[PDB]
Formats: sequence, C-alpha cells, structure tokens
Amino acid sequence: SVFGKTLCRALPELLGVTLGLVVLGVAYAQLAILLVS
Amino acid sequence: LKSVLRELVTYLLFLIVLCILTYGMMSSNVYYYTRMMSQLFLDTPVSKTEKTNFKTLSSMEDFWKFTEGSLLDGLYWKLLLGVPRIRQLRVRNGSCSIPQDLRDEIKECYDVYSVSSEDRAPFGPRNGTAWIYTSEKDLNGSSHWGIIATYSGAGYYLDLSRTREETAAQVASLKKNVWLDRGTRATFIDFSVYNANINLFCVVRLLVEFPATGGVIPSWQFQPLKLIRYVTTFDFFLAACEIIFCFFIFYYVVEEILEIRIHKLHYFRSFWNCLDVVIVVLSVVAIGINIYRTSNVEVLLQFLEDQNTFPNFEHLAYWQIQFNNIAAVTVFFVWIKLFKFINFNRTMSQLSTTMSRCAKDLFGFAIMFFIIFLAYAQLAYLVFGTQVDDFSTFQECIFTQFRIILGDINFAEIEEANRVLGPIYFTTFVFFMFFILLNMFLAIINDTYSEVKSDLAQQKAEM
Amino acid sequence: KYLKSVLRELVTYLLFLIVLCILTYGMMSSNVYYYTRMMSQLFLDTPVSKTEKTNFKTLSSMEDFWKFTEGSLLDGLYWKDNRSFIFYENLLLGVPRIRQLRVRNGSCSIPQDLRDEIKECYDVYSVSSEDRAPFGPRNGTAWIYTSEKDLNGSSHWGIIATYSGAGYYLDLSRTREETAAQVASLKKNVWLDRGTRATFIDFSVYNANINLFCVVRLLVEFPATGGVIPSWQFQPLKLIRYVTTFDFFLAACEIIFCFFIFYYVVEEILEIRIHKLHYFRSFWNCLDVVIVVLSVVAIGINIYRTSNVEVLLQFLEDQNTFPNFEHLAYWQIQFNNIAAVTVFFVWIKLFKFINFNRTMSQLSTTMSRCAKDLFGFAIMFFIIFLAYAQLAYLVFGTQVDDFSTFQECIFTQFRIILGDINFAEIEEANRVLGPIYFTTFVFFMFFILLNMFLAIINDTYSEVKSDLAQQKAEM
Ligand SMILES: *[C@@H]1O[C@H](CO)[C@@H](O)[C@H](O)[C@H]1NC(C)=O
Ligand SMILES: *[C@@H]1O[C@H](CO)[C@@H](O)[C@H](O)[C@H]1NC(C)=O
Ligand SMILES: *[C@@H]1O[C@H](CO)[C@@H](O)[C@H](O)[C@H]1NC(C)=O
Ligand SMILES: *[C@@H]1O[C@H](CO)[C@@H](O)[C@H](O)[C@H]1NC(C)=O
Ligand SMILES: *[C@@H]1O[C@H](CO)[C@@H](O)[C@H](O)[C@H]1NC(C)=O
Ligand SMILES: *[C@@H]1O[C@H](CO)[C@@H](O)[C@H](O)[C@H]1NC(C)=O
Repeated sequence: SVFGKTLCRALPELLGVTLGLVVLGVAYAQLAILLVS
Repeated sequence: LKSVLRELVTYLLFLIVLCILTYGMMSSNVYYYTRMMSQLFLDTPVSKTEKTNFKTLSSMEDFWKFTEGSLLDGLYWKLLLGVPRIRQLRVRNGSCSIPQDLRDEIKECYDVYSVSSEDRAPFGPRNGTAWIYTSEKDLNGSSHWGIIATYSGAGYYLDLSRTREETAAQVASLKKNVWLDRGTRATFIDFSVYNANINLFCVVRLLVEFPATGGVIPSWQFQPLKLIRYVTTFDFFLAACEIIFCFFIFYYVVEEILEIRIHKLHYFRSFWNCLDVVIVVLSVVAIGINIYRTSNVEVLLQFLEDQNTFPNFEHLAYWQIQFNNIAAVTVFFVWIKLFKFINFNRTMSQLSTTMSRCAKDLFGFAIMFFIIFLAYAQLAYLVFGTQVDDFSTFQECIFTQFRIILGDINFAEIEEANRVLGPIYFTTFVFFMFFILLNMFLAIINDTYSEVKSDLAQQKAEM
Repeated sequence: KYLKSVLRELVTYLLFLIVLCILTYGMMSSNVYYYTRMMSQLFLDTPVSKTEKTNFKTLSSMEDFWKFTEGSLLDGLYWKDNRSFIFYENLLLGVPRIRQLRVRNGSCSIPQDLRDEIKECYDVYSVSSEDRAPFGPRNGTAWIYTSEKDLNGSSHWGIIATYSGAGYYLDLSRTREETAAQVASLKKNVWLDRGTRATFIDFSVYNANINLFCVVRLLVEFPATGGVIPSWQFQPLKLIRYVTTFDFFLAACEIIFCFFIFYYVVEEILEIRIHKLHYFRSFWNCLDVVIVVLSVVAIGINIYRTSNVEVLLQFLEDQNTFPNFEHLAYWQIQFNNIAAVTVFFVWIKLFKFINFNRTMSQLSTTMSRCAKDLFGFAIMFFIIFLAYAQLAYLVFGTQVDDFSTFQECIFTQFRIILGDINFAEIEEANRVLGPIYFTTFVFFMFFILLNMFLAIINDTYSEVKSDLAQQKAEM
C-alpha cells in the first residue's frame, strides 16, 4: 500500500523540478539559436 | 513585502520587451539566404565530365577547373558589389634541410607554411601585379586562422574584372603561365554579392590550402550583414522596442548604482546582485557596438564601386558576430534571472536551498571528473590519433568523448584501428564514467536534500 | 617539517609532468594525420577500373584482386627509369614486393563415403600444413619456397589466422611498363590456385618536405570456405632524426626523462627496504611501481628500436631493392602504446597531491571506503554479464555479425547499455529466444543491476560525511 502513497505525496516536488527544467531548457534553446544558427 | 510585486511586474515588462526584440532578430531570409548561397556554390559540379564539386576537391587541376567553369558560372547568370579578388600564399625553395643520405634524388624541399619561411621574391612572366610580393598592410588584411595553420594577410593577389570577357582571359593566362606551382600553400577567393532584393548582403571567403604532403583542403565562410530598411509596417515598432529597452537598462543601472552607493557598503554579497550588474554591462556594450555598427554600415551604402576598387567588409563582419554573441549571452542571462521570482514557493524552496548548499561539493566533484575526462581524451588522442578521423585533434577527442556519453559511439573503426587497447579504452571508459563517476553526483545531491529537509522539518514543525 | 616534504615531493612531480608533456606534444603533430589520410584514400577508394565501382575495401573474388593489381594499384603507385613521386612529393623507395602463402593438396582427410566424389582438399592455414614444393613453371623466386629466415620476415596476425613470414615472393620493377608485364606473366601462368591462403603487398614512401617515412602494407586473405577478406596498414614512420634544433631539444628532454626515471628507481629502492611487504598497500605506492616498470620498458624499447636501423643503412647504398621496414613499423606502434599508457597513469597520479583540502578528501575517502564493496559487486555483475554473453554467442553466433566472436558479444552488450542496438537482425535471427534475451537482459540490467552501484556509493558518501562532521564538531 506504500507505492501509491509515495507516488502521490511526491508529485508536487517532481512537478516543481519539471517546471525548473522547462525554464532552464527554454533558456538554453534560446541561446542555441541565434548563436551560430 | 510589496516591493516584490513591483520587481516582478518590472521584470515581466522587461522580459516581454526583450522577447519581442529577440524575435525581431530571427528573420527568415537571413538563414535561407546563406543556405541558398552555400548551395549555389560548393555544390554545383565542375563544367562537365566531372561530378566533384568544391566540397570534394581532390587535386590542383580540379581547383583550376572549378575556378574556370563553376566559379565563373555561379557569379554571372545567363550584382557583385565591387569586384572579386584572388590571392596566393607560397613558401620558399630550399627552406628546409634535406638529409645528406637522401641526396642526388631529392633536389628541393618545401617546408610547411610559416611566416619565417614564406618567400618574398618575384615570379617569371612578371608584368602583372600577381607576381610581386606585397606586404601585409598594403593588402588591408589581418589573418584567417585556417585549418592546418594560420595565414598572413600578404601574398600575391590579382583583382578580377566584371564579366566573362575580361575575367576568364586573365584566369586562362594564369593557368597557361603556371601560377600554382609546387610552392603554393594557400589560395583565397574573396567577394561580396548583394543579390538579394531585401538589403541583406553577404560576404564570402573561400580558402583552398595545399598541405605539404599533397592534396587539397577546402574551407568556406559565408557571412550576411544588416541594413536599415525602415518601414511603418514592423520597423518603427522594433525601433520603439529598442529605445524602450535602452530606457529600461538606464533605469536598471541608475537603480543599482543608487543601492550600491547609498547603503550596505557592498552590493556584491549574493548571487542576484552579481548577475544583474553583469547583464547591465553586457547590455551597455551591446548598445554601443550596435550604434557603432549601424554608423559604420550607413556610410558604405554605396553600390557605386564601378569595378575599380575591391570592398573590404571583414571589419564589419567582425563586429556583427561580436554583437550577435553578446546579445545571445545577454538574453540567456535575462532568462536565467527568472528563478529569483519563483524560488519563494512552498515546494520550490527545498530544491533551491539543496542546490545552493552543495555547490562547493559539486565544484569539487566536477574538477575530479574533468581531470579523468581529459586524461582519457589525451590517451585516445595518442592511440587513435592518425587513423580514426574522430580522434584527429584534441578538440575533437573531447567532443567525441562527450558523444560516447550520449549513446553515440561508432566503435566500428575504434576496434579496427587497434584490436587490443581499442576495446580496453572503450569498456574501461564506460565502466569508470557511467557506473562510478555519474553516481557520485546524485549521491551528493541526495545527502544534501536529506539533511536540508530534516533541518527544515525539525525547524518548522517544532516552532 | 611536513610542508617541506610535501613541496619536495610536489616540485619534482611537476617537473616530471612538464618533461613528459613536452615529449608527448613533440611526438604527435597534425601534418601526420593528413599524410596517412591522403595515402589511404589514394589506394582504398579509387575504383579498380574506369568501368567498375569496386575498390580494395570491397573485393569479393579472386578475379577482383587481379583487376586491382593491374589497375588502381599501379595508377596510384607509379604516377608517371626516373624516380616516381606519388603526389609529386612522395618518393617511392625501391621496388614493391608481392608475396604469397599456400597450403598443400591433401592436407586434410576426406571421409571414406564420398572419397570417389571429391578429389582434393586444402585445409585452413597452419604452419604444419603449408606447401613447400615448387609449382608451375618453376623459373625463379615466384615459384620456389623461401623460408622465413632467408626472407627476413616475421608473423602478422591477420583476421582469420597468424601468417608466417615465408612464402613465394617477387620483387617488382621501378617503372610501370615492366611491372605491368610482370603481373601479366603471373596472371597467365596461374599463380593464385585454390591452395592460396594469403597475399601481401608492401612498399614505402619518403616525402622529404616533412622528414617522415610511410610504410604501406596490404593483405588479402582467402578463407577455406571461399571468398576474400582485405586489410590495410599505413604507418607514418620516422627514422632520420637530428636535422633540426627541435630534434636536439627532444633528445635533451629524453635524457632528462631518463634521469628522472633513474632517480625514481633509486627512491623506490630506498623506500621498499624499510617497509618490507608493508610498502605494497597504498594504491599510491602500488601505482608508482607501475609507472616505473612501464617507463623502463619504454626506454628499453626505444633503445632497441633506434639502435637497430641496419636496414636503412643497407638500403641507402642500393636504391634498387626492397626496403624491409616492417620491424621498425611494429616497434613504433608498440612504443606509442606504451607511452600513451604511461602518460595516462602519470596524469592520474595528480590525486596524490590535489587531495589535501576539505571537500577534496571527502570524495577520496568515499572512493576509498567503498572500493571493497564495488569490487565485490562487480564480481557478480560480471558473472551475469559473461553468462548472457555466452548465451548470445551460442544463439546468434553465426548470423548477426555482432555476436560473431566472444569479444564481439561482450562489446555489443556494453553498447546495448548505451542504447545502440539494431534488434532488426536479432529478432529475425531467432524469433523465439531472441526477444527473450533482449527483454530479460534490459530488465535485469537497467532496472536492478545498475541501480546497485548508485546505492553503494550514495550510502558510503553519506556515512563518510556524517562521520567526519561528527568527528570535527565533537572535538
Ligand atoms: C631549389 O634550390 C636548390 C638549391 O640548389 C636547387 O638545386 C633546385 O634546383 C631549386 N629548385 C628548382 C625547382 O629549381
Ligand atoms: C608581359 O605582359 C603581358 C601583358 O602586357 C602579359 O600577357 C605577359 O604574360 C607578360 N609577361 C611576359 C610577356 O613574359
Ligand atoms: C587599402 O585601403 C586603402 C584605403 O584608404 C586604399 O587606399 C588601398 O588602396 C587599399 N589597398 C589595396 C586596395 O590593395
Ligand atoms: C591432390 O592429391 C590427390 C591425392 O591425394 C590427387 O588425387 C589429386 O589429383 C591432387 N590434386 C591436384 C590438383 O594435384
Ligand atoms: C621461364 O623461363 C624464362 C626464365 O627462366 C622466362 O623468360 C620464360 O618466359 C618462362 N617461361 C614461361 C613463363 O612459360
Ligand atoms: C635479408 O637480409 C640480408 C641482410 O643480412 C640481405 O643480404 C638479404 O638480401 C635479405 N633477403 C632478401 C632481401 O630476400
């Protein structure tokens, strides 16, 4: 019974990490374009 | 705590201005023009009876055929903004020492290109300007930094005409009275075009270097520039965006100078205060070298060279690329600064502190990782240096090792080049950099996360 | 005190590293790669003839070899009895030589059942089953056996087997017209029967501009099951030294390196006799022994390679013979391998001195207190790895070309982890037990077995961190 509980309580932290990676990925994408390409 | 919302709204205004200002620098015809010029040349084959193009040059006669047929075909259809120029750099006979044993068979030697060994001597049928060494300053050139070596600005040059009647004649004369002898080491072709209806003119520089061991190596540089074709459609809007960007930068700099001067005696005791000053100085430099670039381009709106002089536009391309790079860095840092406005969340404030409490340990791990990475790179360079074409230079060994990590190994020629010590490099690299050294990163992160969360829990839940 | 000793051990190591890096930079340039690249593309990419499209890399039969020998080979070899410059710069030293190895008829035993069906058999290549009798129009050296000792040869270790240095050879000429006639005469009186098992072609070039020889060898192997397997080797040798001040600088650096190695040997002898059988447990004193041994081996190889240059001297008074430069090319490769490994170990030895501040000794301690567990688990991991590799070798060993040999199986299984598979040939090679292998391997390796190294290291790091923090704080 612990797998569902640990996948449900640890959802906000994973979502926050995903948000941070989305921001850090769009910044890197904007640097990648315009630099040489 | 109301200034936080003021900073948030100011930063959002700045970000919306900057996003538009950088979307205005992603025109469709700045990249497609280069892609269509790099295919109009470099891909069309020689006149006939051959399939090799410039990208696959193989000999000297191939270069002569390309110069006669394909170059004089793509330049003239059936503007040039001045006239094309062709240049040669060569070395001196007897510039190296032939061993006494190998004599009576090898008379002359031509050393690899170097400034100390380059010759300054007249040619044979020496009536033109392409048979006398002119100094570096007299050619208005600086350097190229090619593949094999770096080439000076001097050499033997010949300005071409403006049509198929007074151009092919001198090229044929150069081929008849032999110009590219065994001593040649580099050949340059320089010209601008301005064949685009939109201003958007591009300069092109083609290099063909002859190594000291036979063969040819080609290289190319295509570089488009900018002009001010101001229209009421979208250009006044971008001018307003640029001037309001300058106003925003002025506001930011006066703000930061106010706080640094009037209180706290030192502004550089955090991370967000050592970042916005960097952004401000980069923006000031970008504005300066943008105004200067526009002023430089303004005067040269001539198109009346009348095939008398050769335009020299490399000085403008240098500033163009510098401005592009500095703007790319500025936009990236502006986007990074966004974290300050979302770090004070209920669940985002346990990962930021985790990643800031272990920065010293992460740097300490990165140094250890890079030492071993570079040791492996040097070993691969020494072992597979002359065969694999992936490990041909150190800068390519590093970039290949960074691609084995991303699951892009070839391994077809690594094992072919060396049956023993070829697999030993690969398997040990994988073992000691995927099982042992990429598990030392998450270990530090996990320990820091656990201790930070425990401290926060015993702090909040207790009080 | 102790700082003086650390500085004494650090300055000498820095000087050693500087000397080693100077030598390594001097023994590797960028004009050496393009030399080999051009010489390779000249012979290995040009089609055998103006009409065909097969090159040396894709020979498929014994007639393609004769097309290549009277074709691309000569065109790329002679380039217009004056001397022949390959790219107008590469002088062709001496004359090329073509050699052959063959096994004798009746070297195996046909089963009695169909002995009236098949007449002759020729075994796979082996020294015990090699032909020695003359054959054909036994005029000269192309039809008469010549032993290894009388031919100045050595083994090769090709792809299928390890060939000796003997056989039936022939030295070609300096001009194209005579070489074409010689090869045509060899082709008329059939020189390549069913008994041939290998064929070698060797030559050399100089390129006096940058003083650097280049030795070229081409091998064609005819397996007992019919077919052709080609192989090549271009080696940029360097024999004539001391013509530039840079060469003298390198000689001085080599002497200094010898001095450093002698000093390190003396220091090792001084320290071993103190801690008898106790000296050999630090991983920093079990590593210096490796460096010393490798450096001594490299010094011996370099001396033995630069001292025996008799072949060059013998060739210098006779520029109309075959220059035998294969031994020098072999020892150059061996020296490069040894030097590369030695430099790698010397670079790794920086952790002796760099691990003297906090947050640098925590990582070293974490590595030191979990090495035993890592070795213990690597034993199990590699047992399972070898079991899977042997299963794949038994099931896919004759069809997939990635599991053709045991080593190929191991390397393919290492590449599967990175995410580099085909799986289009694995499935069609065996519809059952092919997918089972792949699925179970992926599950037991990515899910369960690679998640244990991380657990071990993560546990040990936290244990060490807590231990050090408790020791320091509670003092
Ligand atoms: C280069 O100089 C040497 C020096 O004597 C001379 O022998 C040789 O002929 C010269 N090269 C040519 C092409 O004349
Ligand atoms: C001399 O000048 C003419 C053009 O006036 C040129 O064609 C020729 O190549 C030059 N050199 C000679 C005649 O040796
Ligand atoms: C270099 O530029 C100057 C500009 O004043 C010009 O006078 C000179 O002729 C140029 N050099 C050439 C075209 O070789
Ligand atoms: C090979 O030897 C067998 C006898 O062992 C003989 O019958 C056969 O003719 C031989 N083949 C050739 C090609 O000489
Ligand atoms: C064998 O005899 C001589 C050399 O001994 C040679 O000229 C002749 O062509 C050879 N006979 C052949 C190949 O039939
Ligand atoms: C083998 O080497 C010796 C030198 O000791 C030489 O005289 C002989 O001709 C060589 N054998 C050949 C080239 O077949």
